[PDB]
Amino acid sequence: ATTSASHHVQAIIDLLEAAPDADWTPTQTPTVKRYWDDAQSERGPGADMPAILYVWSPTTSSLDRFSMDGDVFDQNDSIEVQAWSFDETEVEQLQGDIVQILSEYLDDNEVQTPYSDVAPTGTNDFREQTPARTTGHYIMSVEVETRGLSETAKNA
Amino acid sequence: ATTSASHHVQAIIDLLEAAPDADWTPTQTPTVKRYWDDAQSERGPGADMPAILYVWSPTTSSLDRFSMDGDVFDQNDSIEVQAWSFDETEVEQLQGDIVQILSEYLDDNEVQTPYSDVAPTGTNDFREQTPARTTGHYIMSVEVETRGLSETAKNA
Amino acid sequence: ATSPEGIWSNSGALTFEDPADDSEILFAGVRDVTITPAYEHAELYTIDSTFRDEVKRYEHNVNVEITYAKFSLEFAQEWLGGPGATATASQDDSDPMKFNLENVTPSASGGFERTTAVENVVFPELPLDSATYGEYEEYSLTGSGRSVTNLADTSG
Amino acid sequence: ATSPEGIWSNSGALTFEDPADDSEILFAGVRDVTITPAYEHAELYTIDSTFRDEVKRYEHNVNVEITYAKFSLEFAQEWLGGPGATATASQDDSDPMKFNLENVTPSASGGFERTTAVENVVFPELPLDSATYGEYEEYSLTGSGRSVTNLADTSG
Amino acid sequence: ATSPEGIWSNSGALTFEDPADDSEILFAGVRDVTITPAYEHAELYTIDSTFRDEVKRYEHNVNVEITYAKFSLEFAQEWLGGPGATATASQDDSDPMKFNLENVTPSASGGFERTTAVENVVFPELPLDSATYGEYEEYSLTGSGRSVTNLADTSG
Amino acid sequence: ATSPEGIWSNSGALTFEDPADDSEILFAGVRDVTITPAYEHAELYTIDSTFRDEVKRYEHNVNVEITYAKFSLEFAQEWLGGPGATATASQDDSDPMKFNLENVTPSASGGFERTTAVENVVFPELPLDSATYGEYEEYSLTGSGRSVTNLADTSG
Amino acid sequence: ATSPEGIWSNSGALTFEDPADDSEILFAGVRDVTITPAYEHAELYTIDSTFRDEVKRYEHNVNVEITYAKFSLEFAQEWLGGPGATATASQDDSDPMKFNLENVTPSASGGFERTTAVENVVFPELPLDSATYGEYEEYSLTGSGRSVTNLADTSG
Amino acid sequence: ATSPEGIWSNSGALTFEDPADDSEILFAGVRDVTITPAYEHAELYTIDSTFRDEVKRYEHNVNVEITYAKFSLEFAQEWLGGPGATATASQDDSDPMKFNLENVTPSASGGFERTTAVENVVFPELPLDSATYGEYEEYSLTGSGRSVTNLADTSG
Amino acid sequence: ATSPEGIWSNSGALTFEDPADDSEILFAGVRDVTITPAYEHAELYTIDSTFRDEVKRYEHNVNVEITYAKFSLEFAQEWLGGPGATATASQDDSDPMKFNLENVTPSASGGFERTTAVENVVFPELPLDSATYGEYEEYSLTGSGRSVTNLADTSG
Amino acid sequence: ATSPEGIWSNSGALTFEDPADDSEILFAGVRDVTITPAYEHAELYTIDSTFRDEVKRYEHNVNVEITYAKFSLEFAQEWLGGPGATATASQDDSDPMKFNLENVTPSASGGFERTTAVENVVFPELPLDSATYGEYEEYSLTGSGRSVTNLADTSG
Repeated sequence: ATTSASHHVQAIIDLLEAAPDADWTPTQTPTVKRYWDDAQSERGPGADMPAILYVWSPTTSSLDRFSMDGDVFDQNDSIEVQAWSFDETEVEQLQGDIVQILSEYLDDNEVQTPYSDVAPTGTNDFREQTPARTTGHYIMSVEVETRGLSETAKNA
Repeated sequence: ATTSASHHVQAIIDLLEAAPDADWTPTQTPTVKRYWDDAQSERGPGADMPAILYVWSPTTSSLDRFSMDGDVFDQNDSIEVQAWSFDETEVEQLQGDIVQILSEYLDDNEVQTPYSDVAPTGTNDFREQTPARTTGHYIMSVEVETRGLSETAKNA
Repeated sequence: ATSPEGIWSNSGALTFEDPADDSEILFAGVRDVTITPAYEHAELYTIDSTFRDEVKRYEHNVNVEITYAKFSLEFAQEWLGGPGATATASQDDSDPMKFNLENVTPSASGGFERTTAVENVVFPELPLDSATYGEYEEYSLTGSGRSVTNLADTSG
Repeated sequence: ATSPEGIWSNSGALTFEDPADDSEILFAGVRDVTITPAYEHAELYTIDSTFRDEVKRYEHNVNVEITYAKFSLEFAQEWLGGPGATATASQDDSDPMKFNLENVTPSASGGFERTTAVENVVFPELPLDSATYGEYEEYSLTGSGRSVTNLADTSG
Repeated sequence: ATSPEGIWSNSGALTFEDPADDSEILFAGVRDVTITPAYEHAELYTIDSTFRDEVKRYEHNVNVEITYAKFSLEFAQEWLGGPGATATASQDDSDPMKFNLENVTPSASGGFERTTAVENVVFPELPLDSATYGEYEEYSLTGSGRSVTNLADTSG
Repeated sequence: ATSPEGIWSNSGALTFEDPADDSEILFAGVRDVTITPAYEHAELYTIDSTFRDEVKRYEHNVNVEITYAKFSLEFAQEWLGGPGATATASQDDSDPMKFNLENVTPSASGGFERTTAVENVVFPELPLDSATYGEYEEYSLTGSGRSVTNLADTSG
Repeated sequence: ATSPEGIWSNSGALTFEDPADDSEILFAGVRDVTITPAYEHAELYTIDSTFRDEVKRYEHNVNVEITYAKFSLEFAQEWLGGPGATATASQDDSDPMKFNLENVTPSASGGFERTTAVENVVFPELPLDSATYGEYEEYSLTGSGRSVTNLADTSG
Repeated sequence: ATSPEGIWSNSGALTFEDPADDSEILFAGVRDVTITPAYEHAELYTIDSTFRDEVKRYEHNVNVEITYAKFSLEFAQEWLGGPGATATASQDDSDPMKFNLENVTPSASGGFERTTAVENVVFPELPLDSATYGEYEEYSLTGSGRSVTNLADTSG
Repeated sequence: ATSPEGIWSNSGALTFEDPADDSEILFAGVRDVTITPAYEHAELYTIDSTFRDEVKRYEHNVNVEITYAKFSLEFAQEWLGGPGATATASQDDSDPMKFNLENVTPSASGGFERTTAVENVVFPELPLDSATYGEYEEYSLTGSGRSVTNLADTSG
Repeated sequence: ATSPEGIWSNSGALTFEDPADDSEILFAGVRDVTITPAYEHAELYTIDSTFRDEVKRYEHNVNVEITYAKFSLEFAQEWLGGPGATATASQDDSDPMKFNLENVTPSASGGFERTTAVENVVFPELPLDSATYGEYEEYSLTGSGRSVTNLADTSG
């Protein structure tokens, strides 16, 4: 229903973009991007623009055998979402928001999503890394896992 | 039947080359190569040419003892197939294609392949590595494993 | 008939009911749910033949076993109180509390929706406390239903 | 003669049939399958000798054990219904459902293909729900076939 | 009603009382605590139906099991002494020491506080020394309470 | 006498014979082989002494247990058929198939070569299928021989 | 009364004594020491009530399980010799050697000092040799004493 | 007195003797060796007291258990042959082979040398083949000695 | 003729009738039902021969014994009242209550339906209360019927 | 009429009364209770027929037997005393104490409440003491009532 994309990165982008404006804590809705939409020196928002979310798959998706039928793979998909802002409290609100938004869908039997399960499974803070002299991006992130049965065309 | 290849790398090349022009998602059938067929400065397709798949064996193949008789090895092999294109949608579609191509043969009895099992076991996305500022190849891959009973010389 | 399909566990909603009223008894937070109809089997053999002459079934019940992690004060006080009452202390009477129990579970693809219902489940023992330091409490139930009252596809 | 040979488990195609109409009962997604013809053995010893004097066999049965991961509604409604019927609830009657089981499996080399077939398999207990949080459901059967009706090479 | 809720084990406060004078017997440092009211169940079955015809309960007791790490001389000298007395050696008499046990535990959310209270707990065996080199001593109790005197929300 | 020495398991060659003809029954691909002569022991004690007065042996047999991984269609059809016949289906008769069994094993340094021979091994139960998904089938036998007919150094 | 407190195992000193003399029998090198007073419990139930009418204790003993790593030639020769003698061989007589046992253990903070004394400990079986290649020998004792003669705070 | 001391397992020298001619039977390659003199204990209790009134020992034996990795034809052909004979096949007679067993072991410091000797050890079962692919053979014995003929320090 | 066949006990329906009306008497819940027509036999022997000269029948009766677990007031009050009367207390009169009895059973494979009918069964004693702690009341009747009035296949 | 129903033994409520006063005699703690009205039957047979010609009742009594675990001084002292008197010693007189007896039980599903009453029960022997080691004293009575004075449904 809400996504039906062929790949997890676009699926999570479609879930984050589908979110109501009322379900973001800040004054304005963030902008959602594939991590490779932006060049590194441009990465993160500028001042007087809303915060930016970068989404990608950081590690290998598993394709486990489900049965002796060979009819589906138990597919486990890995994602990370980074929140970038100049506001050290906005990145924290975005982390809270992303965990909330993606805590819908948690056990879709492929209802909204093309998956059995989309879940936040961990979160990182990187605010310690932004140096204090220069204005610069604070960064925080959500780690997401995603599971489903994916067809094999073995049985025609 | 479809390969009779002497080694796993050539076997997976043969399986990908045996795919009908109907079973690829793009308009043009990709070109299949060994990773060592092209030098680095010219690896990946040029513009106005079909996308490229590079095949090689990235890690140690294992020869477990099958039984006390010593007549055969339980051979387990590993392969990576990387897809290179300038089109981020095309590498995604190629990854899905390689998975649903190499999911034929999932449980052969040395019928098509010379193996008991050829399986996609994982998938990698590397699109986040491509700098956005330049034109440049996106890369995605399928990791595929292969298992079979491989004859010894012991009993002549 | 309906194609067999895998099932994502968490999609299953379990509910307990008072058989006097069909009212719900609040219960939540399951981690395992095993429901297993059984009969005793008697096989006939005689000096005529080494093969079984006949087989027959008797002593029907349904094994119900549950692991869960949300404590229910209503469910416990029902189990103490026995049929048609609640109690804050052990009751010196001969009747166990009988629960109707229903589990509704969408298939992985939504291909069907299994509704299982069990009449007159009773539990020989009830954990009230199940503490381990540095963890949340987790509780195990074993019980026995009289029969399965429904096992049907309830999709559409 | 036919040379002894290894067997890749996944190559086996398992089916159940109704022994009345010879119709297939839909079942799928096995993970383990054990079929074991057995007899009770009785041994004669006497004061004449410390060695066994005679041995004889009686009570033939075939132990059938299956682990499976795709739920079949038809299989369960057959089991509930008993011979020549299907039901949506426990039946108060003495006849268990009897399934014919056939399993056909090529050699790893393709050098033979055993067909194993078992008459009048019955299951004392049937798992209806077998849910564990964060996993797909998995189910076990244990049952007794009357005898092996076929064990031969069906290749060629 | 009161909503079902998770429980953090460590929030629980456990105490033993002498049932004569309602004085506390000093005990501390638990690691696991299990309290399980039980009954024996008798099920009636007869030739006229394969389903259970009646079920009844008898032999109430409460299983109490405790793991603990702080030794108490008072608890042990009570257990040796038997009812209404303390002793520094085994007593040759037929009355075991009977403890009232009370465990008071908040919900993880603070939404309720279950008090569980058990009369006349007796322990068949008592660990006095339980040493293992390079560790602190740890002890286990198993015992039977007569009944639950209280199970209610004591919040507010 | 001959120096005791360690033994490399795989050096052992196991063979099965029809006792009617001394013809070989094709069997291969073992993983484990246990052959253990046994007797029951009766020890005599009386009021005159706390020490054993006598000890005696009776009920000789040889335990034979085998794990193996190459399926033999001949061996299975012999076990079905009983003495002096083969069958493709269970036989309704009282005689188990009796196998003569011999294991010949060179010592680690070639210092000796034991031949162990067991007469009239019978197996109460025979695995046919023994599937696990994503593995080759592995089979376990337990049986009992009447006596050891030979245990000697075969070397030179 | 004395505050309950944890105990560091190794601070416990264990000693054995000949009950004829109160002389020490040399023993050392314990790894585990479990001392557990026990009784058999008889609970009365009648048709009057589901609750226990009465409970009573009988058949007192103390379990004494010890694991140790220093072999004592005196302790073993006492156990052979029986009461009031030592022997270098099995004795054909009806009396087991009885050891008085005492364990003295300071509390973790020195808050108290447990002395536990057990009279007439006897051991049904004694390991003399307990070899494992590439380790020091380790010995397990199980025995039982008649009663606890002392359990007191020894401090000050 | 002699101070209790640790024992390095591998310093143990183990031997078997024929009790007729006092000749050694060749045995080697031990891995574990357990020697445990034991008695059955009978305890008297009566209505007079809850404490043990009397305890007595009877039915003495020595449990001997051995794990070993070097096969011996002499040991096996003695076990087959029975007292005062060797045989290359099972014997149909009632006398088990009786071995004297002696084990000698210095303490870790050389402060004593424990010599343990056991009369008339008998083994109910003997492993002849104990193969497992990719390993050397390992064998186990369990048997009963009549009594300990020696337990002393043989140093000096 | 009709083939012999097994009969499953639980398939039997037992009924009692008042021979004044052919009205049914409510009775239920059997567990055992034994019916045995019998005669006294007299054998003639004389000095002429060691073999039996003749044998003859007399004193026909049918032993009926039933165990059942559902109590019936109607059945008990008919037995109290005697022929053609129902009573709530012992009657001082000489006529016992005579019941007609019929038991109907399908054979295990439906080859026939055996109906046994017995006239004028009388029971010398009637268990009114048959209470045992922790069990349902189980009542055993023993009595003599006059004759078997029907024994036939009552199937289609 | 009223449907037959199970009865649960622990729902009994046996009471005794003095027939002189209708005063209750204190009695408690039953575990088994059998009440069986009976008559002697005489059957008539003659040369005319092998079947029974007549059957008649005589020598009516009610067998009462009770096993109980709480001793009663009143019950024993009434039995010693005889009718209308109480004694602390054996009385040398010919009149046995006659007890009226009543037992009441709800049926298992509450369909009826059976009351059984028996006049003039006498016990030929009374167990005063019934000590068995490690058990509560269990007492058995066997006696004969004159008649059943009542047997009815006493539910409202």
